[PDB]
Amino acid sequence: PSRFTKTRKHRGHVSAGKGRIGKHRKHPGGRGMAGGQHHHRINMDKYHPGYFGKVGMRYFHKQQAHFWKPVLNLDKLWTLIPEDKRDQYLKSASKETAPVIDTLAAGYGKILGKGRIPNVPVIVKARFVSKLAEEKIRAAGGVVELIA
Amino acid sequence: AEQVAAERAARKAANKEKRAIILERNAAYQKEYETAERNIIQAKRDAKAAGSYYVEAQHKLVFVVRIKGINKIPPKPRKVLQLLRLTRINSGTFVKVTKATLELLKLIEPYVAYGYPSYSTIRQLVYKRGFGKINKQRVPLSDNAIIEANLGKYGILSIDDLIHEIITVGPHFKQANNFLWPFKLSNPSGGWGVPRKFKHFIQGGSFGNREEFINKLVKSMN
Amino acid sequence: RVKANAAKRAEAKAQGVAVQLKRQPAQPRESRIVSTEGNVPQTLAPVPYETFI
Amino acid sequence: GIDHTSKQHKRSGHRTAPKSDNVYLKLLVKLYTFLARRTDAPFNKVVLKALFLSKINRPPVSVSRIARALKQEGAANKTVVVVGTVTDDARIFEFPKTTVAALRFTAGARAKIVKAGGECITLDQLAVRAPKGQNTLILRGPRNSREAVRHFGMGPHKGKAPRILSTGRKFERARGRRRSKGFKV
Amino acid sequence: VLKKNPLKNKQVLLRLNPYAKVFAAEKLGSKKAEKTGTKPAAVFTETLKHD
Amino acid sequence: SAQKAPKWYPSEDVAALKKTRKAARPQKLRASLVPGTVLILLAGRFRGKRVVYLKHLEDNTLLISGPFKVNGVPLRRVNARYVIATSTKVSVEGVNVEKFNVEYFAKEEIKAERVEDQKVVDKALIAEIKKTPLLKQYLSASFSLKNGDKPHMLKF
RNA sequence: GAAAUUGUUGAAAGGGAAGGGCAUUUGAUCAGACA
RNA sequence: GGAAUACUGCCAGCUGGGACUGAGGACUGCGACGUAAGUCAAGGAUGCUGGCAUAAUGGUUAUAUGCCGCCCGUCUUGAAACACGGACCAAGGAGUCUAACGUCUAUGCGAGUGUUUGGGUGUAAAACCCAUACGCGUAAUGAAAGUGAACGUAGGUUGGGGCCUCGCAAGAGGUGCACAAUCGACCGAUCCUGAUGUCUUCGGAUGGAUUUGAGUAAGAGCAUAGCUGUUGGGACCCGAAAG
RNA sequence: AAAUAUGUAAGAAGUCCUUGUUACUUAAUUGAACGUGGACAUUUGAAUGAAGAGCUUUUAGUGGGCCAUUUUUGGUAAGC
RNA sequence: GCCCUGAAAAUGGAUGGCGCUCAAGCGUGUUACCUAUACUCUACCGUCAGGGUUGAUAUGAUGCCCUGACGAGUAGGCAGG
Ligand SMILES: [Mg+2]
Ligand SMILES: [Mg+2]
Ligand SMILES: [Mg+2]
Ligand SMILES: [Mg+2]
Ligand SMILES: [Mg+2]
Ligand SMILES: [Mg+2]
Ligand SMILES: [Mg+2]
Ligand SMILES: [Mg+2]
Ligand SMILES: [Mg+2]
Ligand SMILES: [Mg+2]
Ligand SMILES: [Mg+2]
Ligand SMILES: [Mg+2]
Ligand SMILES: [Mg+2]
Ligand SMILES: [Mg+2]
Ligand SMILES: [Mg+2]
Ligand SMILES: [Mg+2]
Ligand SMILES: [Mg+2]
Ligand SMILES: [Mg+2]
Ligand SMILES: [Mg+2]
Ligand SMILES: [Mg+2]
Ligand SMILES: [Mg+2]
Ligand SMILES: [Mg+2]
Ligand SMILES: [Mg+2]
Ligand SMILES: [Mg+2]
Ligand SMILES: [Mg+2]
Ligand SMILES: [Mg+2]
Ligand SMILES: [Mg+2]
Ligand SMILES: [Mg+2]
Ligand SMILES: [Mg+2]
Ligand SMILES: [Mg+2]
Ligand SMILES: [Mg+2]
Ligand SMILES: [Mg+2]
Ligand SMILES: [Mg+2]
Ligand SMILES: [Mg+2]
Ligand SMILES: [Mg+2]
Ligand SMILES: [Mg+2]
Ligand SMILES: [Mg+2]
Ligand SMILES: [Mg+2]
Ligand SMILES: [Mg+2]
Ligand SMILES: [Mg+2]
Ligand SMILES: [Mg+2]
Ligand SMILES: [Mg+2]
Ligand SMILES: [Mg+2]
Ligand SMILES: [Mg+2]
Ligand SMILES: [Mg+2]
Ligand SMILES: [Mg+2]
Ligand SMILES: [Mg+2]
Ligand SMILES: [Mg+2]
Ligand SMILES: [Mg+2]
Ligand SMILES: [Mg+2]
Ligand SMILES: [Mg+2]
Ligand SMILES: [Mg+2]
Ligand SMILES: [Mg+2]
Ligand SMILES: [Mg+2]
Ligand SMILES: [Mg+2]
Ligand SMILES: [Mg+2]
Ligand SMILES: [Mg+2]
Ligand SMILES: [Mg+2]
Ligand SMILES: [Mg+2]
Ligand SMILES: [Mg+2]
Ligand SMILES: [Mg+2]
Ligand SMILES: [Mg+2]
Ligand SMILES: [Mg+2]
Ligand SMILES: [Mg+2]
Ligand SMILES: [Mg+2]
Ligand SMILES: [Mg+2]
Ligand SMILES: [Mg+2]
Ligand SMILES: [Mg+2]
Ligand SMILES: [Mg+2]
Ligand SMILES: [Mg+2]
Ligand SMILES: [Mg+2]
Repeated sequence: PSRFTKTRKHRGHVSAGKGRIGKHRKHPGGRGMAGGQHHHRINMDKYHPGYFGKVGMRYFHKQQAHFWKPVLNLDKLWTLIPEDKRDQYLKSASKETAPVIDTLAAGYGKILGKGRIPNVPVIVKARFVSKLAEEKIRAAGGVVELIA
Repeated sequence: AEQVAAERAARKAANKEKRAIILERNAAYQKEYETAERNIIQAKRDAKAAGSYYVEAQHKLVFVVRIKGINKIPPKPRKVLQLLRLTRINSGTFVKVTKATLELLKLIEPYVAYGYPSYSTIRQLVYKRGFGKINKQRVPLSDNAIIEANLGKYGILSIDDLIHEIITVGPHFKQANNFLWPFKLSNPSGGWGVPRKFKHFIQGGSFGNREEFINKLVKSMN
Repeated sequence: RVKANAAKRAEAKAQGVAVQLKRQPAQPRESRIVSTEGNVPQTLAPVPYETFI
Repeated sequence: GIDHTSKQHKRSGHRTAPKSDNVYLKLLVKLYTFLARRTDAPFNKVVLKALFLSKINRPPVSVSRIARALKQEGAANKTVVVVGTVTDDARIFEFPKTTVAALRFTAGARAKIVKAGGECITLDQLAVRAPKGQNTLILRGPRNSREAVRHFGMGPHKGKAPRILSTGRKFERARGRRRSKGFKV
Repeated sequence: VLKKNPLKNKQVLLRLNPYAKVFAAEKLGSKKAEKTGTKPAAVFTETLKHD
Repeated sequence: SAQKAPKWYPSEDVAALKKTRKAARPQKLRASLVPGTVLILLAGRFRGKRVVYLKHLEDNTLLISGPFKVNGVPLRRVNARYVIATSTKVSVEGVNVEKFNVEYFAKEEIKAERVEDQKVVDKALIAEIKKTPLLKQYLSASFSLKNGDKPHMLKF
């Protein structure tokens, strides 16, 4: 609010904190992103390398959705089972009856391997896996089942 | 609860015990000092008798008074004045003379007055304007327990012990001397004795080594 | 100085200490008695102005 | 005059209270400055200051960072103390017993700790059980994990991440970022 | 609350330094030094009055 | 309310004084003030009057008298710092004086005893004054600074 | 029913401006505190 | 030959005149003097006496007198300037709001977070309640197709508050979060290597490299709010010649 | 070949003994680099000083300057 | 060495003025004396720092209490009002 504001505090001084010499004027270095390759270049390189020019291929009419594919790491993975049920599967880790986790149903497109699941067997249903995710999942006695 | 007198017993007897130690220590020093002077006197007299010249040891202690104000002072001497703790006009400190402080003294000759202080004026400096540095906080000397609490570790458990460490430039002159806040002196009472302060003592000015003539100045200032 | 400092430290300890091995600045001079024998003082005075040229 | 050797009237730089207005915070502080003035235990002095800290200088400690610390040699029965909030972590499956004293426990954190038959204690309860912080392990969280510090020290060859809104090819990835386009950083 | 100069103020003079009492008792500040009469070698005098 | 209300008031309890260390010791007078000595009064009702000094009262004042029959001044208190002590003395060795103290002048016209005391003290003084010619006349004439007189030079 | 600005009345100062600072004399005026 | 004196210096030698101050408010300290009882000038003034009790002292004011004092505001290296504005007075009169932001801070919740497009409900623009989505965050790296984070107690080394053990203590050892420095490992890109195999050209295991990334390495974010700062806007207020 | 000015050093991140690691390097277990284990504490390695030291973020104004001693260029000179 | 000549400009006029001649001038020496917002001691304000103090049954814990040092300021920053 205005009450807490330096302009209340500048009342009575001449230059409003803007200086007597340099003044406060309209648009000294130009407006907006003006000057980029000229009098504002030092700031642009440093702070914004990369800014001018092009890289890579244009893609006309790109539809994000095409590329929708959220990742989940083994890291979690057991999170996709509600906890009441989790402990029941954690202990009695087995074939014959291992949990089915539908990672697409949870809204994930790829399973990745960040790290360490307990030795319990999981049946993991997913669209994609990372070679490691599968290796690890298997060393616990589970499988990946590829869905769509 | 006893303590009433019961621990006022320890205290008073122990305090009594200390003044005893201080009493005999100050007797010692006074013998030490007066045979020290007498020896040098008979030195000179014996040397003349033999057809020779007794040349005294060079002074080991000087006493420096900043005689110059705080403006327009070149960097190099400015730093030295800081390190000697002379950061305002008329304040002074003691300095142990070695090659490595001579050269300090040299760099500041135009801003200071210094010389060889006598027992009398080290004594009256400390009795009157002597202040310890204690968790900073500049604290007046006024009671011997103040001294023993901060310099006891070095022997030195009284005000005349302190003086004794100073004048004889003892093994603990650094701790002892640093303990003393720089002395804040007044302007000389009967004045400077000269029309212009800022030339050397030798040219009818006030700055530089005036050797034993420092005692007259500092007394007039103290 | 190190290699030496180790030595006089051994030479002390082994003996029964009292070392002192920090360097120290030039100290002022001690007293001394200069004799006159063979060496009475020569008196000099300042010398007059002269030109050579 | 004095040829001053250092700035005059300089404030120490350190908080002295917290900036917070929370009564209960101020009460804990009432407690701990007492403890700090009268116990000569160093634990209390450290805790006093941490109570003053702003939210950034007290990152959350996760319950898994707690489990690690209890794995130190001779540390398992220590009561871990956190002057801040304690957060949950599904990445650890097996979480030990212990006693954690902290300012805040998230719902899932006290659950995990309590499900293992451990205990959540507030700082004043800690004070009473351990007036000198006996048998205590203080944990702090990662301060320089914050997104803000990514961008500190931006400049050529420093490798520090643009302040940028959109990202993608075609945002700040051409002249100055690759050898073939002017130069590289 | 008030610095008292010893130097003037016998009370604290004696509180600091207890030797002050015997120092003044035995005068000591006016000690008579032993009269000795050693005489300087001619050499010393000769070169004193030399031109 | 008109004004709010402080959240802290001063206590109205008054402290005791600290235990001060200030012995009253006797005022020793300057050597020139010896009973029998003639004083010049410098101020007061009797300013300029030359007068005989009798006793040092317990309140530091000086008991003097004219004598009354010479110059009109009675047994009376005078302050030692408003007085010039001359060098002329009458012996005061037959003048009683024991009676006279601070209470004798407790303020509380002239009581018959004062009238009477005055005469007993003055007849002795007059006896002594007669021994030195012109002293009475001296005692009955006022002192004044004359043109050219320099007190810092004059002997009194 | 403000101010600038004006009339009258009363008081004061004024040898080429006036106004201001520190200090006191003199005049006018007034609070407090005593019990 | 024997003294004196001057000069310089010393005394915790004695002593006179004058000026300014009297902060503090029970006691508590360090002492001094006494055979003692006690006393004191020893951690900041008390004792005694008088005058007035009021315009006396004091405040305010006008004037006089001593000394001193150039018009402010502005731009400027430099203004009292022979630089500009301002005869006088009232009243108006200039850093704002908004979109999106950086840092810092407070608060809620936390691997999440955000009820307010909307629905429900109402004492009706409020307050109260809520389903599905969505947004930011929880993954990175490539121009891309694409691939995608543990050799190891999630590593070694050095410093490291705190805690733990021994010790009366000083110290010694144990553990060491944050943070810092340094050497490695992990993921992507680049380059190299090219196993078992094959719809004989697909496949790309494995081990590597002064290369390279805004990465991993027991998460820190999301939201609301504030000061300051950023860009667009009439953009602190007033001002062109023009189009 | 000065004077003034100027780089580095004055220890625990040190010094010594023992002998592990490698694909580097040597004729060579030779060296080199990093280590394990062991020995010596504050006169532990000059002076003086230190209202402590280190570190992080963010942002204002500024980006006409002028003067004096000394050194000093152009100019006859200059309040250049 | 001092003094003198050499030595010419514009309104009347400046060792600051008056005036000063064994100086109140020039060179040098010796004392004393005058006086800055500086130095010394003290009170009071504020700023920074270091201590002490939750024990109720009375009133400010951002409080109270002790102690030390410090204070110029345009542009500008922040703070308490
Ligand atoms: Mg705003
Ligand atoms: Mg407001
Ligand atoms: Mg305001
Ligand atoms: Mg301001
Ligand atoms: Mg201001
Ligand atoms: Mg203002
Ligand atoms: Mg300003
Ligand atoms: Mg500004
Ligand atoms: Mg302006
Ligand atoms: Mg572009
Ligand atoms: Mg993850
Ligand atoms: Mg000069
Ligand atoms: Mg020194
Ligand atoms: Mg004198
Ligand atoms: Mg004198
Ligand atoms: Mg004088
Ligand atoms: Mg002169
Ligand atoms: Mg003096
Ligand atoms: Mg991250
Ligand atoms: Mg001769
Ligand atoms: Mg008493
Ligand atoms: Mg007396
Ligand atoms: Mg008559
Ligand atoms: Mg009307
Ligand atoms: Mg006026
Ligand atoms: Mg006035
Ligand atoms: Mg008082
Ligand atoms: Mg008082
Ligand atoms: Mg009245
Ligand atoms: Mg009256
Ligand atoms: Mg009037
Ligand atoms: Mg004037
Ligand atoms: Mg202007
Ligand atoms: Mg100009
Ligand atoms: Mg101006
Ligand atoms: Mg002009
Ligand atoms: Mg203009
Ligand atoms: Mg005009
Ligand atoms: Mg207005
Ligand atoms: Mg309702
Ligand atoms: Mg409605
Ligand atoms: Mg729906
Ligand atoms: Mg991608
Ligand atoms: Mg491929
Ligand atoms: Mg290593
Ligand atoms: Mg250790
Ligand atoms: Mg270790
Ligand atoms: Mg890689
Ligand atoms: Mg690349
Ligand atoms: Mg990124
Ligand atoms: Mg990102
Ligand atoms: Mg703008
Ligand atoms: Mg137009
Ligand atoms: Mg137009
Ligand atoms: Mg056009
Ligand atoms: Mg150097
Ligand atoms: Mg250097
Ligand atoms: Mg030091
Ligand atoms: Mg310090
Ligand atoms: Mg800046
Ligand atoms: Mg800048
Ligand atoms: Mg700039
Ligand atoms: Mg400019
Ligand atoms: Mg200059
Ligand atoms: Mg002339
Ligand atoms: Mg003159
Ligand atoms: Mg002369
Ligand atoms: Mg004279
Ligand atoms: Mg003053
Ligand atoms: Mg002062
Ligand atoms: Mg200021």
